[PDB]
Amino acid sequence: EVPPPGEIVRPPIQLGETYYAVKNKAIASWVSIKVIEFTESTAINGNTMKSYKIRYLNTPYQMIKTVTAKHIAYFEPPPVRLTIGTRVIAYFDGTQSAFYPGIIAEPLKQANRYRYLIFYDDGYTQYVPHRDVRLVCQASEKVWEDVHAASRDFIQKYVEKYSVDRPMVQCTRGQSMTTESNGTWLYARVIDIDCSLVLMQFEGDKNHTEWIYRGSLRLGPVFRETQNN
Amino acid sequence: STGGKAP
Repeated sequence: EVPPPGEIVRPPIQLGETYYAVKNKAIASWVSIKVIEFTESTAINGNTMKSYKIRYLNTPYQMIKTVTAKHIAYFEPPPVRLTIGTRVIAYFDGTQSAFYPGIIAEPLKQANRYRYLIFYDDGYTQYVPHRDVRLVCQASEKVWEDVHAASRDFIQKYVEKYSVDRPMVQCTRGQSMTTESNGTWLYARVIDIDCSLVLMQFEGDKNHTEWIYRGSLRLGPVFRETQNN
Repeated sequence: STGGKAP
């Protein structure tokens, strides 16, 4: 169902328990692990810095790594609904299917059919149900500081300078807009709409379609509306 | 594949 609001708790990581953690690259897939060793280091100043030795589960041979709590996520979905700015891993299926890091961009609500809007670290965006998210075991007070350097500045403006009155493009299927794709500003047509997302098809290829955030500066009209202030 | 969230 829709979990109720409440306290978003981060219990301490336990020895022998199952979690998710960064497989290799931090912005890539997070997979099943067992916490096999706990490391704690304390300096003359006071800061007690925690580390965790993890064993990757379901592997061809023993694979061990040392990571921080910022690179580990709980195995079960939270018992409460999550809010904007919450650091998560969200399950991407894509019609490779796996857990990738992101930020809750929208909470669960009627207006979005009780789905979280995810802004993945790699720049991808999708609507995911509550059951497909896991809370990251630790986060910075400034959550964009935990986000891959690629989407960092976008997350910072979105979260830190958050406004419900931010420019959002109003569109209908069949309209065309100038749309940015990997450095190039191309011609794109609205194919589908899903609440805060718009499905754009770039003029070059009909198989080149992408779900874009309607408030993204990758859409020319949004960029135009933002320049005029 | 993704073009990001910003230009």
